[PDB]
Amino acid sequence: ENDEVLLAGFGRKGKAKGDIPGVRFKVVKVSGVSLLALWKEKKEKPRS
Amino acid sequence: PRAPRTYSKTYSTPKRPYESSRLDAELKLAGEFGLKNKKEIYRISFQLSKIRRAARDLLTRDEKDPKRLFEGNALIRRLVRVGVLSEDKKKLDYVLALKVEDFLERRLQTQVYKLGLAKSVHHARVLITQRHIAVGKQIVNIPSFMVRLDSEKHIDFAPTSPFGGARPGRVARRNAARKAEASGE
Amino acid sequence: PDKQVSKLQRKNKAKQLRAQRILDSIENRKLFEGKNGAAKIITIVPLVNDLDPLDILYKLLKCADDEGIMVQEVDSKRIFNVHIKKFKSNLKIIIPDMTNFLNILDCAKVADFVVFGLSGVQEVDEEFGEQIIRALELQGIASYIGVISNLSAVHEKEKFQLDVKQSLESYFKHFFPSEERVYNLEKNSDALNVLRTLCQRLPRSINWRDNRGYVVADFVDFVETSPDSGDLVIEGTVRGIGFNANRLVHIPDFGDFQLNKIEKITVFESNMNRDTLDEYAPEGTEDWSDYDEDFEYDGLTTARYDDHPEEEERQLREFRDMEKEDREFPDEIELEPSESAIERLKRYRGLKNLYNCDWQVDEKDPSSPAEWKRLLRIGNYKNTKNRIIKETKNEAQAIAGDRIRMFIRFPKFLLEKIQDPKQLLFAVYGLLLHEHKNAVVNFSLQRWEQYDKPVPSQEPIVVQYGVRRYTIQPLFSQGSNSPNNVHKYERFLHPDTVSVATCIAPVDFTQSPAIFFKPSPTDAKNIELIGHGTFLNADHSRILAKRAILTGHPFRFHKTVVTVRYMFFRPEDVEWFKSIPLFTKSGRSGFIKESLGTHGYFKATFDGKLSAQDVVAMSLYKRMWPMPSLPWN
RNA sequence: UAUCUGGUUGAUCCUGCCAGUAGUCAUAUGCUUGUCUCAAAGAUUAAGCCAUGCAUGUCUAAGUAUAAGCAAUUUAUACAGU
RNA sequence: GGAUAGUGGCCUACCAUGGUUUCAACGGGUAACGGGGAAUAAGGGUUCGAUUCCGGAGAGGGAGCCUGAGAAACGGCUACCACAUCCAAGGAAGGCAGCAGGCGCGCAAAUUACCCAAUCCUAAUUCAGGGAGGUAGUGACAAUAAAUAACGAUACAGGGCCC
RNA sequence: GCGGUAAUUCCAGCUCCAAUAGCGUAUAUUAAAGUUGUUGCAGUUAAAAAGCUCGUAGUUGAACUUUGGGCCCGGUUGGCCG
RNA sequence: ACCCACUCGGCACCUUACGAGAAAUCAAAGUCUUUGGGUUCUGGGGGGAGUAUGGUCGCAAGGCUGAAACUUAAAGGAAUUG
RNA sequence: GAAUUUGGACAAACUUGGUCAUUUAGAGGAACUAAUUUCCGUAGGUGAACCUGCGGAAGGAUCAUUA
Repeated sequence: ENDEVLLAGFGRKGKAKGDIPGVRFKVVKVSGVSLLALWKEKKEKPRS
Repeated sequence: PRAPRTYSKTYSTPKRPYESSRLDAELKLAGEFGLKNKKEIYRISFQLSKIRRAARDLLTRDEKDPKRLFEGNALIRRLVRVGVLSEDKKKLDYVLALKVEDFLERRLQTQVYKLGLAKSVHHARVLITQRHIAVGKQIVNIPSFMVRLDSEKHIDFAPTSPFGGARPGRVARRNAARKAEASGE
Repeated sequence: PDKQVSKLQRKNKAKQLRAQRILDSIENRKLFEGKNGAAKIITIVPLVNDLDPLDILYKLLKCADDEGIMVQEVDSKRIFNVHIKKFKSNLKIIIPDMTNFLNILDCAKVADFVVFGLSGVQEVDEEFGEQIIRALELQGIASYIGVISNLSAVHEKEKFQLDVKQSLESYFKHFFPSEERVYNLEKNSDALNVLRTLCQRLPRSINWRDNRGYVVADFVDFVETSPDSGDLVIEGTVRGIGFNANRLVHIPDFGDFQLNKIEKITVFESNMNRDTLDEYAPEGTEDWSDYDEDFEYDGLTTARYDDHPEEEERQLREFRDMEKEDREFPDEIELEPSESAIERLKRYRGLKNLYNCDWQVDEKDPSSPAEWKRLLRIGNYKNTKNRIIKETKNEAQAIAGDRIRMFIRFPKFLLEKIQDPKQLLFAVYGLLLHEHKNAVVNFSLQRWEQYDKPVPSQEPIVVQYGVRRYTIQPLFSQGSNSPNNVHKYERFLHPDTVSVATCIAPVDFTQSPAIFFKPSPTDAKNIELIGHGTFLNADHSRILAKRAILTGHPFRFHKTVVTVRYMFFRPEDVEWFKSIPLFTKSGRSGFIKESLGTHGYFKATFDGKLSAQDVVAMSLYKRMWPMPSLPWN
């Protein structure tokens, strides 16, 4: 909670990735540290 | 601020990306002509696309017309001097019938193999990008050269850069000195 | 009714939304700006053993063009109330010692910037320096700036001097990649940008750190008013959300305290409503909260079902062995056939499924702590802490950026650990309403990056959540979301996937990050770090179930189904454990039936098809109970 | 450089849209990143506020010099080079 | 008639009742400076153009004006409004949408560097000056070319097949 | 859509592909789109013919007015003629 | 008044399938990819909704005009089959 | 030839009213979400899928008899 996420849409102009009822944006970067790289363990995420 | 430098990209990506004919048919070209990317084929498709466009517009024009005669003869003559088009087919109806193996016939990478003393078509390319081969007074280190059919009687090893003379290099220096001389103490 | 609301040009008049934001942007920056009511806090940490970071302040204050180079002599102060003329800012620069690792972690637990020294010559210390970056980085950094400071950034290398910059930028991004470049302090405007960035960039907030008022003490003194206790005098700048007299207050390595009065530089004492230095104790308020659930020895059948130095290293090899086998066959207790499996399994309760069944929350336990009723019960934890922070806003007498002489009730027992506030950092953290008193909490452990040694489930681990630090023998469980909130106990801890600890400790109301470690007094720096994690919530109803699996073999098939080899020993083992169903490894269910036991054999019944040279396993579940905890100083 | 392929049904032929595909001197972002030639770069939100420094000065044989300036005085206390 | 450098409702006096419109007036909106252009390539179009050139407009917001051939000039002034600076409190002082920097803002953009050597511009002028301009720094905005391996021997399986 | 359990789709390990110092995602836009239609749509039944007629602007609106024949001049193309 | 032949206009049947069409079917729904006689109106996936709001006409009931945020992977047409 | 000074156009701007739209703390309210025969038009009626009156359509399943 109370972090700094960067959003972008899914790729449908809004609505869904699939079954998801009313969620349209995915998170790309937390705290400037790029969820792809964290998920692949390439950087680290400092707190705030 | 000074005039903008004009620039324009060369290759043209294909429209259908996974097409089982094209993916395989390109790679035979990659084999025989020794190209590092499919982009190196695409550039040739683009050059051919501009000659087929420029030729295709002139066929909508009439014979005995100065634009077709002039721009036509300049097109044809420019393709004859690079050896893509053969000699008997100076018609401009034929320059649509060209294909990619005619431009790739004339890369210097293959001109060195077809020429002789480069045994392979990969060994030829390595001879190019490693500064060995030349065209004339000039060294060429870039494969996609389009040898212009008058320069075929001039391609050789360079004056410098062994295989051509005056030095053995690096590795023959370390052998002949720092092993064979190293037998002397 | 009227709903045109279209075709407007006064949209430009929605610049008033741009004036509210600029107005709040200035109202952010009243606190840090001026020679009056302002201070920044800066810490210089060398990530090598080298450098002696005095010189970092030397290189960094050449670009003040002032007389602030007169302070920072060979005279050792370590906290500097430096004002800079050139940026109208006043800084509190701290350097902690390189020996005390906890000094380092408790420094940036106060700071606003953490300037990291690096080196061109000597590599970053793997076992000390990297651990500094990780540990600060997991406790929460306000802000952070990189620095190369070696002369041998040039003096080694006329070999196109920069390229070490790619190694240290590239190295330095791998922890926190919000930093593009690492600044050199051996050139002018580079050092200037460091100084600018210290002076006028805002530091971000840390939520637990700013939802509690806190000061940095500039002067400490003690006043006798009692013959053992007394009063303190602590002068400093309030930077958190603030203070009220009725709260407690906390000091690291001293514990919780209760302040008496607060001077403002209007004075408030502390009236009736102040809280105390206990848990929710009261020694007769337990048995007003009466309970029911009894698992007696009534019924000699019918288990509870409700039908539907080198010796410690040998202990380390024992822990590695028990976790090694406890990986492969988990929860599989191996019965001694000589001894009766009834006395061992008296308190256990068998279940169809953990997730589906329901326990009444406690029981007539008596292996619980008797202080179970001496615990604060919480409703919705979200609807607790937003309310408490709401009362902290509305009742904060001390606005931040105010100078306060502070009056703390304090024993003369504890003056002998006090140092002067120059060579170290006596700094005082406020608390909230119920943040002193005990309830059942939950953390969320995850292992450290290098770490691979096994961690058993009730060995003691020091937990630093927020500021306070306790000695905790935890209770581990995997994270899952059962509706009954009943989860499977772990006997050891997983290789990677984030689990949940559980213990009794007093509550946090801010969900601070936590670092988990054991003290390593014989070893290197004073701690072997184990893990990091986050205070999840305070749940008393988090029921961990100890799983014990009894395992048997079949002998002869095709008849009913199956018999028993190793499962049981006596026909006494029938009556307890044969209303409880039974599972197998993509197979059948339920109801072993009696036979002989005189050698060993119990002719089972089942529901399904496949049986071969296989195993057969049942289960019994027991609640685990939390252990109470102590502080660590 | 004049191309379509999946989704509605028990199966069909359709209207039909959804999704896929390719370009973008259209920006952003993520991960990587060795060579050369070339090169944009606070436009979008905020024509919002600005610390400091700098961006507009100018002389010939040829407007006016008693500088109490400098040089050799040197053709000359009428001046007379700079 | 006045006024203007000058035609002109540009303005005053008197007089007349006209002028534009569904071939779309007028009003509203534009996340609209206009073009030359750009992207997409069967043809025909659609979408974009703040941005290297030309043209306009503005220098915090409006207004006024001096001086000059040329300014409604802001690296000129005057007042008011909104901001904001030093002050000994009497007063004094200012406008980066030049360049480099900041701070906010944001999804989003670099150096408080070197130099007049080119390009050209200004003056009494080959000489002085010019963040106009150039050079370097940063820069995966976009483009072009293109390294990360080439060849032998021996031996096993071949596909050939040398005569 | 794959996986209520012998996972072609989840998790890894090999192996393979595609592009290649580049590649991937968001957003916009163009193509694909003959789903904007002038070229070029569709209106019985799938969305669509206005309840009918009159009627101004608009758009469109039958045919017809010296045709043919001589007569040289007169540049090109093509050829045995070369 | 019939009966026969012929013709002009009208309401329809019926038959081919020449063409059309997705098909049922159609002398027009034909002469439209061999894609242009003249002209008016309407539609551009389905719900949200003929609702909200604004005018406007009506004594009233109401009629005319008529969105969007939003949500959705179908909704729909013709025809065959146990 | 300075301060000052009458009238004039150019006029920034101020103060009051009314009026409109918009941010803004905002005491409160109001609600808000989560633990079968087919029709059309129209009029009236019932807790409700609905029923009834008038006119209209099939978007609905013509065998026999006319020598």
